[PDB]
Amino acid sequence: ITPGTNTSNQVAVLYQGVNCTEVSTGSNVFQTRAGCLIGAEHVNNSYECDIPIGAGICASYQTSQSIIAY
Amino acid sequence: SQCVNFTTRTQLPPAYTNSFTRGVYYPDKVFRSSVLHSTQDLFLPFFSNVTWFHAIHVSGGTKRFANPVLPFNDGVYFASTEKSNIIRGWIFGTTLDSKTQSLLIVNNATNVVIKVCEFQFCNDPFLGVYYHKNNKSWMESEFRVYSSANNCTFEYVSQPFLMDLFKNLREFVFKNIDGYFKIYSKHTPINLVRGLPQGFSALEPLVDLPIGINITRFQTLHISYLTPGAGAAAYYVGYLQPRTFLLKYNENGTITDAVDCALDPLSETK
Amino acid sequence: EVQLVESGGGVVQPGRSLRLSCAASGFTFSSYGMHWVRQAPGKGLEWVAVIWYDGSNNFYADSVKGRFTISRDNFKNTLYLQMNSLRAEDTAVYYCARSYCSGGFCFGYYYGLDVWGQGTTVTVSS
Amino acid sequence: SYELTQPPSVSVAPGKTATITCGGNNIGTKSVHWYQQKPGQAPVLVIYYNSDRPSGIPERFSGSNSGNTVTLTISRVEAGDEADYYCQVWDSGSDHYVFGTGTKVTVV
Ligand SMILES: *[C@@H]1O[C@H](CO)[C@@H](O)[C@H](O)[C@H]1NC(C)=O
Ligand SMILES: *[C@@H]1O[C@H](CO)[C@@H](O)[C@H](O)[C@H]1NC(C)=O
Ligand SMILES: *[C@@H]1O[C@H](CO)[C@@H](O)[C@H](O)[C@H]1NC(C)=O
Ligand SMILES: *[C@@H]1O[C@H](CO)[C@@H](O)[C@H](O)[C@H]1NC(C)=O
Ligand SMILES: *[C@@H]1O[C@H](CO)[C@@H](O)[C@H](O)[C@H]1NC(C)=O
Ligand SMILES: *[C@@H]1O[C@H](CO)[C@@H](O)[C@H](O)[C@H]1NC(C)=O
Repeated sequence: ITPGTNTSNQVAVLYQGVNCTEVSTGSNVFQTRAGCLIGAEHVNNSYECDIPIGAGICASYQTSQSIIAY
Repeated sequence: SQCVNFTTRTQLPPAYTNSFTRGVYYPDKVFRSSVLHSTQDLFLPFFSNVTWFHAIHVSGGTKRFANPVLPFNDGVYFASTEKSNIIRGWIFGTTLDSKTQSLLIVNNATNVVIKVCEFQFCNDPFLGVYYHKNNKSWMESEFRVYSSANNCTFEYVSQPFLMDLFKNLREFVFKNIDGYFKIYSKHTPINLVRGLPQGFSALEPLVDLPIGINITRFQTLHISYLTPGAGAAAYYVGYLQPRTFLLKYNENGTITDAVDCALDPLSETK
Repeated sequence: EVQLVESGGGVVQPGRSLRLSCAASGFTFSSYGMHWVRQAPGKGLEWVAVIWYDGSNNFYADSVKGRFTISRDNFKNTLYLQMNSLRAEDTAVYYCARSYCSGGFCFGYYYGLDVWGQGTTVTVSS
Repeated sequence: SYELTQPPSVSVAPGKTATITCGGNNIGTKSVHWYQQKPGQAPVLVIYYNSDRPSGIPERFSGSNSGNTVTLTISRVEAGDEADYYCQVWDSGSDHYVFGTGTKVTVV
């Protein structure tokens, strides 16, 4: 999961259909129904889907900007 | 010849820096214009650990600082930052004694010499110059690198020239594959005062020699300025790895930029 | 008081040996490389051997290689020359001389033999 | 071995100058020293580093080394300058200090 390289070089990684224990590995782990998401800060707010991750989970790049999952 | 002996032998501690994005070279000699081309070869990975040392070329004062023997691994990116040409060459081999063949690439003032022989190298390979006051010029007159050289398998002497005895950055890539020792080189005038400069510069193919020997270690050769009686040269070593690189050729064929695919997920997506 | 005093010369038959000496005083002996230069009667100067300031390096002449040995004692300020298998062509006056060593190097680009000894006579005759 | 050539004899009138030629192979790349030896005593360094005089040698002596032309020069020649003169180099190509053949300088 990446915004445009024109925007940033920071990226998040999705391991599809795996548990967040068999897994580079930053301190932003988050277990989605689609797998394990690493490098995205889970957010309790709800916005429009920007980058689809799956199971209703999407990712954006927002503010000190960072990749957030919601 | 006859090796010069030094009673006090020491070597400066190694230091560490980062490769930034240097070491890129042209894998093939194919003219490519305004295109992205992908190739898997022995490349210096971006932001790779680099070990750097100093080549002390003056004594001012009876301590001999010796260059260390470094591993070769799968190939080496060797860079030098100096004003005058202090770094003169290297020796490559496995045992670096008379038991095995050894490659010697040296650059004396006249021409470049490349010889593959059963060398019995000196403990302290020496290249010495003295200043000719009546001619206002430096003349190198000491060359004591090996005590014996028998059963040679390679020799090459380039045409004579006159080497001049604002820093200069001289980059080389050495790759020992399929009996060929391939060397790529690049020279740029750098303005930095300390450390390896950050930037991108594609190394062009210098020459590939069919030496057909095994190389696991190497050592650097420098020049010694004999004075009657502080700005020493600095060299940097990184190691190549089998990597897939995406090179960008402009309209004239120059590699303007590169992407290390396996560096990070962003580069993998690229 | 800078002076060099040779000794040990003598008259000898071919095959025999002889050890020459050169006592130095008045200067820093361990800062100079020491030479031997012989002069056959009526003939020119011939360089014999050199030893560097700390005795770590020594170079010999082709005519004496394998028969002559040079050495120095730095806590006694003395230069030595061991001469074995002497021949009639070794007959000469033997001089010792100093030359300044730059910084661990006694090649002889910047300095020459600035101080010579009186000499010692060696004759080899049957 | 490495050869150092000198003319065997040079004659000069008092007050004039004498030039002594040291002949060497690539001697323009070497550092030549000169020694004066009057009959009966040890030689004396008169020129080192091609052109430098020791502290006591008078300024009449001088050396050059330019264009494969190494030369000892003695202006205002006196009778006391009658001696043998040798050039000397360090030849790293053979690990030998080489002395020239010598030049006898008699004052006419
Ligand atoms: C990058 O995005 C900016 C908008 O912030 C745009 O002006 C620029 O043209 C974009 N870069 C490229 C190469 O299109
Ligand atoms: C992940 O593993 C833990 C312990 O191994 C388990 O309790 C949990 O149910 C697992 N979750 C998923 C989604 O596999
Ligand atoms: C989101 O809200 C839950 C409670 O509904 C809370 O436990 C959790 O820590 C919150 N997460 C963040 C990132 O605020
Ligand atoms: C470079 O190597 C040193 C030890 O050789 C290590 O401590 C350091 O973390 C390395 N740097 C990187 C970026 O891995
Ligand atoms: C060179 O090789 C030959 C045989 O190939 C061997 O007899 C000889 O001893 C070798 N040279 C030396 C110095 O050992
Ligand atoms: C190619 O070389 C020409 C020569 O002047 C230059 O004008 C042009 O900018 C170069 N191409 C690139 C991509 O720099």
